[PDB]
Amino acid sequence: PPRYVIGYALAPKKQQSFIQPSLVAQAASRGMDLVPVDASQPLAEQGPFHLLIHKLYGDDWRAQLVAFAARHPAVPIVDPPHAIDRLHNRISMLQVVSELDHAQDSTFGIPSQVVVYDAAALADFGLLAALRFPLIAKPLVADGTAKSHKMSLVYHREGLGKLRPPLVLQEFVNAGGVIFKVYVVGGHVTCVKRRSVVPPAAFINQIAGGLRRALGLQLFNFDMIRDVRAGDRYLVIDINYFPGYAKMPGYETVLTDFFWEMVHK
Amino acid sequence: PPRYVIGYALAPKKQQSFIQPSLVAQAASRGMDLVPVDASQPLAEQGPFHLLIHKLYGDDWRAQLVAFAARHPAVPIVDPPHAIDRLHNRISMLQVVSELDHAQDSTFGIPSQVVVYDAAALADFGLLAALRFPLIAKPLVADGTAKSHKMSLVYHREGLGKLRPPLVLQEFVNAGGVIFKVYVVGGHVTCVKRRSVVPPAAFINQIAGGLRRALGLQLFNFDMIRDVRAGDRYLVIDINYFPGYAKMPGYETVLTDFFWEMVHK
Ligand SMILES: [Cl-]
Ligand SMILES: [Cl-]
Repeated sequence: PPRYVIGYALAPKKQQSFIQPSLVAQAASRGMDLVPVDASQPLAEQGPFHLLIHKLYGDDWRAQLVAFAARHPAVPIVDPPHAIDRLHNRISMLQVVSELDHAQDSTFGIPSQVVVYDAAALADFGLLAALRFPLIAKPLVADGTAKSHKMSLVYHREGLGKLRPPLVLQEFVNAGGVIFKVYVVGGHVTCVKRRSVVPPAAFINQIAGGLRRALGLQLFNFDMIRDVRAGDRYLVIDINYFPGYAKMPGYETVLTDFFWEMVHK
Repeated sequence: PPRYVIGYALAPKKQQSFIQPSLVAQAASRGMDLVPVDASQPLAEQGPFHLLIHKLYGDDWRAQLVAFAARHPAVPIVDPPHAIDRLHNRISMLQVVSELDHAQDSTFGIPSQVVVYDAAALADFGLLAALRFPLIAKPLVADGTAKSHKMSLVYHREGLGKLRPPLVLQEFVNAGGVIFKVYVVGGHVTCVKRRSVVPPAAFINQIAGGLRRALGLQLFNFDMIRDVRAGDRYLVIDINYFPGYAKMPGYETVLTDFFWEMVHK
């Protein structure tokens, strides 16, 4: 029978966490060879691939991925670098979340955001003094490789001024102090609690489904909070591409099942 | 001597305004043939081009532009669809403006912004009631083809609620009521007043230069206001790709000189 190459272009820290012996074995056992993409050697040179999965951020990388995609159209890229660019600026990410609102008993919003570009505005922008604390403060442009590119919590206006713009802030007072981190692989969903009353599974699936159509992304997760004013309403606060699946257990089986689905696309 | 094809892929309304007999003649007179890209026929089929200029918005168009760019690397695209995607969401546009702050007597900022994604937030988001009027209210995602995608002015909170989210708001009280619309072609700058004390020409050029490096765009304009609190400080409030050059007079000469510069790149 035939064998399926899965190319993988990942940062070393991500290789260590994601490409684990248990993944490599299960995949190999089902006829799927996870093959590392030489970073020191153009993609178009590198061996034939039945699927390309990557999490690299460059105009350089982007360029090779586009060559390849026109060179090899039938070969799925997970995910296509167009789709991934939408999540890089923390305002654009929520724009794509806003696209599907058709999805019952529960409701989903995006929280309103404030973007502060310069230290001059952080001090002087009047609107900031009408903000409730705490605040989720994220830097505006993200990736997964640059350290500073994960969310943080601000209680005093003093603490806010000690931050490095550009940044995006949202209010965190309506959240009740709880965050659910939903993980998505194609049409599969996995969900986890976290402290800093669990949404109906059919609601999470509706949203996960929505985000997937809208995002055009196979591999992402999303954070939602309950709006505790109503007891039934939920907000999507973050969307990160290709998160730490290696955290949820049995990820190997989910990801191998997904790879199989992808190489019979 | 040799002749230079300039392909042009533009919406009909833009063709009418931009591709004028005076442009076609001057360009032809200098050996440069402006040739319309058949919208009903893939780019890769269409005749050889020494330069491609376009202002079309599609995943469809984007796809053909990328084929071409890998197919024909030495052929300049004005502008490359990566560079153009940065300006499409009105928060991402200011992120790219924030990149160069090295550019004396005068200073340039980005104004802080508020993004409201859902009607639910427009009504309920507390921070909005701490906003000064008037407001510049733009819809979040823009282009140049969809009508609703140009800025507007809000005086009452009533008027704000009658708007269609998603949208981005900035404060307009520090502006003194004046807007300068700077037009840029490669390394050339042209500037115009507008009512709704003129920045030093060396300041506008510094910014225009900065925006151009940062934006990676040959064809854009930017709106700046004076921050009237100081009498010397200026804010970049909008950046639109491939604006209405056909408005500034002698645009034909600027654009033909630029085309010549581009086909000797
Ligand atoms: Cl992982
Ligand atoms: Cl025009």
